[PDB]
Amino acid sequence: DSTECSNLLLQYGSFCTQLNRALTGIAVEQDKNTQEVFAQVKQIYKTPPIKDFGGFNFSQILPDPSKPSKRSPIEDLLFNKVTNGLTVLPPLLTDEMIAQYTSALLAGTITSGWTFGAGP
Amino acid sequence: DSTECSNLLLQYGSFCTQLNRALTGIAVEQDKNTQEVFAQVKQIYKTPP
Amino acid sequence: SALGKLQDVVNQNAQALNTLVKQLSSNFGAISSVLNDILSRLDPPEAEVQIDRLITGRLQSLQTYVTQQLIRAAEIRASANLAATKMSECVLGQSKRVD
Amino acid sequence: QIDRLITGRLQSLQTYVTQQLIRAAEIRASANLAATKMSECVLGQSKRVD
Amino acid sequence: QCVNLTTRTQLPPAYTNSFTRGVYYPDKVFRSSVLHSTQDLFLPFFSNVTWFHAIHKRFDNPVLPFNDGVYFASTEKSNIIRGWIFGTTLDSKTQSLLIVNNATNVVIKVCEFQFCNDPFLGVYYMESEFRVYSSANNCTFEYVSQPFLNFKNLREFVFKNIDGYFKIYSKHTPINLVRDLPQGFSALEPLVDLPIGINITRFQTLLALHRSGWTAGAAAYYVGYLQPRTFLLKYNENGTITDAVDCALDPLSE
Amino acid sequence: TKCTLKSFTVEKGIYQTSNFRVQPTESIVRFPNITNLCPFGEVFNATRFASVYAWNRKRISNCVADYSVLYNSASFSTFKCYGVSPTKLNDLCFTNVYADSFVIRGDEVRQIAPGQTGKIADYNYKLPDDFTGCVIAWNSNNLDSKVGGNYNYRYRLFRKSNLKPFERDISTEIYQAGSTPCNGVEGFNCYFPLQSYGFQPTNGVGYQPYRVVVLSFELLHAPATVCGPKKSTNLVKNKCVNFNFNGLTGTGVLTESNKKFLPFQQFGRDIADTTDAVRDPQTLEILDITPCSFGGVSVITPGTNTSNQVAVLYQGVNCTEVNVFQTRAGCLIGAEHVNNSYECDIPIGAGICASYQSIIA
Amino acid sequence: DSFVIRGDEVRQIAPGQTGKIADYNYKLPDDFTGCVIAWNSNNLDSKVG
Ligand SMILES: *[C@@H]1O[C@H](CO)[C@@H](O[C@@H]2O[C@H](CO)[C@@H](O)[C@H](O)[C@H]2NC(C)=O)[C@H](O)[C@H]1NC(C)=O
Ligand SMILES: *[C@@H]1O[C@H](CO)[C@@H](O[C@@H]2O[C@H](CO)[C@@H](O)[C@H](O)[C@H]2NC(C)=O)[C@H](O)[C@H]1NC(C)=O
Ligand SMILES: *[C@@H]1O[C@H](CO)[C@@H](O)[C@H](O)[C@H]1NC(C)=O
Ligand SMILES: *[C@@H]1O[C@H](CO)[C@@H](O)[C@H](O)[C@H]1NC(C)=O
Ligand SMILES: *[C@@H]1O[C@H](CO)[C@@H](O)[C@H](O)[C@H]1NC(C)=O
Ligand SMILES: *[C@@H]1O[C@H](CO)[C@@H](O)[C@H](O)[C@H]1NC(C)=O
Ligand SMILES: *[C@@H]1O[C@H](CO)[C@@H](O)[C@H](O)[C@H]1NC(C)=O
Ligand SMILES: *[C@@H]1O[C@H](CO)[C@@H](O)[C@H](O)[C@H]1NC(C)=O
Ligand SMILES: *[C@@H]1O[C@H](CO)[C@@H](O)[C@H](O)[C@H]1NC(C)=O
Repeated sequence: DSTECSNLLLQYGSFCTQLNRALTGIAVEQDKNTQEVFAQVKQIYKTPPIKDFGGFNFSQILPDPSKPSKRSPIEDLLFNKVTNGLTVLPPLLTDEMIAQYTSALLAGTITSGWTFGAGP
Repeated sequence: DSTECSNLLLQYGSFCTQLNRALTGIAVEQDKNTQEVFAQVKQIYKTPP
Repeated sequence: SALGKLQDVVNQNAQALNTLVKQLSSNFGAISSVLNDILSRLDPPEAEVQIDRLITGRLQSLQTYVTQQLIRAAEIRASANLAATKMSECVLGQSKRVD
Repeated sequence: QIDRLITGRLQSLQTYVTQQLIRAAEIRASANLAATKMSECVLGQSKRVD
Repeated sequence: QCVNLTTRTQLPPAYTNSFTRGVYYPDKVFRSSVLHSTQDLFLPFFSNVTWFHAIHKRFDNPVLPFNDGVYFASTEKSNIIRGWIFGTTLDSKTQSLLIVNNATNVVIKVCEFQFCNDPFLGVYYMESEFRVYSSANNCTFEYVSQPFLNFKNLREFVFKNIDGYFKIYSKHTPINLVRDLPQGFSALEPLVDLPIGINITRFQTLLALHRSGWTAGAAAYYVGYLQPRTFLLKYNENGTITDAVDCALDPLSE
Repeated sequence: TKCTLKSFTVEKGIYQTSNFRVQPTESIVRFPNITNLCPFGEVFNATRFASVYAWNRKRISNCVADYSVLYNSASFSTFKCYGVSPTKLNDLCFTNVYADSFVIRGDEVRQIAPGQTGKIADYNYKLPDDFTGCVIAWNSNNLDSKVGGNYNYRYRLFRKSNLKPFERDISTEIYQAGSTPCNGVEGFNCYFPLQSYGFQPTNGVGYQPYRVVVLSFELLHAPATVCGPKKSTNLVKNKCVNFNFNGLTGTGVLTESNKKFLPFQQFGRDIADTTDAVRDPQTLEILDITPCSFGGVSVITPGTNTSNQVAVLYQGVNCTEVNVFQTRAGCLIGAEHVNNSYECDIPIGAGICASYQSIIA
Repeated sequence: DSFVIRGDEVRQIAPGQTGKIADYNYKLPDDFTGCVIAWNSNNLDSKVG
């Protein structure tokens, strides 16, 4: 909050603009990375209510209805096992939406194989 | 070995720690690179005589 | 140690933030690291010099932090591109690429 | 005078560490490519052209 | 009034292990659930601490250096130890510090005391004997406070003199160990900060005689010297230091 | 946004434009309770004062000296301070205070000053030229004068040389004004140097007894312990104020704290060594110091070809400290929230996106 | 800017000086550009009385 410091800081030019621009580029780059990795399907596929897959069990990777977060047991375990002018911007995609994208990908690859990745 | 220089250098804080940590990260990264490239088999095979 | 890669990224980011905050406590050759103390204890002709020393030290620290942030951003971008490639080729199809 | 020498040498060391980090990133990319070639060309037959 | 004590028994002073004692709070800042690294005048872990006895006929009042700071431990029962003397020449030429704890209150005085060769207090079997100084001409600081105080009581004190401030740190511990220092950790709370502003290079322990000649009550004290070093202190959820690491003791702690 | 991007046309999207900080409103200066006052009752209100040859020197240490009580009194005729002003005495701090007390005549009050000449200055009480302190004098005809004559106050009338500063001469040796030896007997050319003051209640104001107390303030390399009373502003909570607690200053919002401090601890620090908890010195309560709500100001707009309507996002700032909608990303002003879900057009954050159809979020 | 001062006060006609005529008679800014000229005038600006 020092006015004199800011007045002296103005002598150095647009360093602050450069640093803010670089940080903004990194911040948008993280969201672009998340879009590139997870948002590869434009249809939200869902599994059938009856889990008859010929003996194959997918309970550990499909979302759990009992959990409020709508995550899989593996995803829940993964989330449990990971623990002055500075601000932290929230990610554009929240954890539940990323989990929803993974659920859509799992439903597509279980019910349709590789067909959904190449078309209908 | 100048003690006065080190005393003045301590005023600048943990720059030296950051530089050492970066170099240590590069040094372990080189070993990790060699491990990834060459150590792709866990059995040492030999040709027949 | 199964989830070391993500914990490593979280630790690196937190450590960088902690170092950047900690660098404010250094005076960088000035009499004090507190701007209020310099402004209240000295006349503006010498306070300008002390504030200038603090400004150049903090600016060097911030530029250094931004530089490693950009390098880590490049590394994470490469990892994310690899992850997107694995998502496209391993999940959405069957890959003949070995390993 | 010692402060001037310290800031000059510190700037030189920061420049060296920064360029070393950039070269380390380049070498890491090359090593990742080499590991990919080791997995796909040596440990199997690759259908990827060139 | 001064009295020579001529019934002492000649014996060399003993030595023992400091273990993990002598840690004090370095500042007045609350910290919770954190690990803080501080560089200050501390007592090294597992150091060689000098051991003095008071038993009957032992009466250990030697002349000891102060150096950068002094850690004073007391395995005490029945209240023999009463105070300390600080100074450079311990006479009227220079200015000296007096700390006493009589039957009522704790008195701190900074005066040019003409000290006796054997300063002491006395208990008759009530306190009716006080022979510490013969005169007090120039007094600059006075401070009257509350009483600070098998061996049953453990008294830890840390005396430091930096920038004209005399920092006294204290901790009182109930113990039941017969002869030596118990092995454990207890962080010393800061007791008082005094703006005495005097040069201190030598210190004296003040004891109390028991009269029924004289008899010395059973007591033992330990003197250790502080060195500038770094400690890693652990602060719990309640802000109390529960463990410490000497940064220069061994490679594991380093 | 046009000024920031240096263009008259702004494309559709979100642009970081400014920084929002809360301005401090009040100043809170809390120092410890004004207890343990210096014993000024035993100097000023003493039943008897000393003679000027044997002036009492009481040394005052380790307490709080409240000078406004003395300054605002109407009982003092002279309150002349040399080297320091009375207004800042109640703020400044000194290592020791020397209180010299004596009785002189009415006409001799002027001689208690640096650079003066007279019987009192040369032979009784000498002040240095580089003196820092205050000279306080008041009439004491009521107490120090009796109908028979009060001769309980002696002064030194003759000495061979002038006194040094802050010197006391209590010698009763016969002054030798002549070449002949006195031999200890008061005869011719040999006089006793101590002479009594005649104090009657019917005397003039230049001959009436005046009690003089001189306070000497010195600064030595030792830490200064005789400080003035530190005026404490009332505590204001839940607002972004400038706090000064026991010399630790800053700006923050002071709220109630559940942290139980130990009795010797005053301030609180986090991992990053920033002060986030403090103990109020006046009342022993714990206060959390939350930093004032600062954030980025971003302008959400479509293209200027389409519309000129804009919305503002205050990042990481709750809506109550600034079409109002609260998001996890921050407070959004100017965009109406709808319950329908569409594809993301302008990214806001935390799953929230904005579009133009008015601007909806 | 023309004036007459003492002999010891010529050091106070400068940027960044602490002094008496600097504060209450004539103040120079910190970013002052120009020249200060001083010369003795005891023969002209002084009288025996
Ligand atoms: C699929 O796998 C899940 C989990 O491995 C099975 O759920 C278990 O069912 C048994 C018996 O009903 C319980 O004792 C376990 O505690 C269950 N595990 C969990 C994690 O809940 C499930 O039965 C399997 N089969 C089907 C058809 O879903
Ligand atoms: C107690 O013993 C000490 C040490 O023997 C005495 O101190 C000495 O006093 C004599 C006086 O004749 C001095 O000449 C010595 O120089 C002193 N010794 C030192 C080391 O200073 C002390 O006087 C004795 N106490 C009494 C009351 O006699
Ligand atoms: C302590 O010091 C004494 C002599 O100074 C020595 O004999 C003894 O062995 C030392 N003890 C330790 C544990 O170092
Ligand atoms: C303890 O010392 C103080 C100060 O010298 C004195 O006022 C008090 O009476 C003493 N008490 C006893 C029991 O001697
Ligand atoms: C100390 O005391 C002596 C005699 O008691 C006196 O002459 C001397 O001036 C005093 N010094 C100080 C600093 O008070
Ligand atoms: C303190 O006393 C010692 C021994 O008398 C002396 O060497 C040292 O210079 C003194 N220090 C000060 C600051 O007076
Ligand atoms: C901290 O204090 C709480 C009560 O306030 C107590 O329950 C807890 O056991 C304490 N923790 C430690 C480590 O002493
Ligand atoms: C001394 O007496 C006067 C007269 O009653 C009174 O006003 C004052 O408060 C007393 N105390 C001091 C410290 O002056
Ligand atoms: C400070 O004084 C006030 C009254 O002026 C009192 O209510 C409060 O308890 C005191 N605080 C302390 C810590 O003594």
